[PDB]
Amino acid sequence: GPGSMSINPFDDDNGSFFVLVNDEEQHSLWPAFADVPAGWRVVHGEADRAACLEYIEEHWPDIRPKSLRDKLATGRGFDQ
Repeated sequence: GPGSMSINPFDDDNGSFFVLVNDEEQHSLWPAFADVPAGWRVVHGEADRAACLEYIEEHWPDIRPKSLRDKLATGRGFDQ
């Protein structure tokens, strides 16, 4: 798992917008209404426009190098 398997977030609540990378150095967005195809890595899942603004304004800080077996459970969503 390249790049983001586990992030070190200050708050983790609002997080950021959503970004899909790939082992082949590919990077784009992913269909939130579907499952991410194998070979890709989702570094950030869907979030609010606020989180969108955070991502774009930060223009991507860093990939947060933390490669692990698995940590990518579909649990991003507390109250909504």
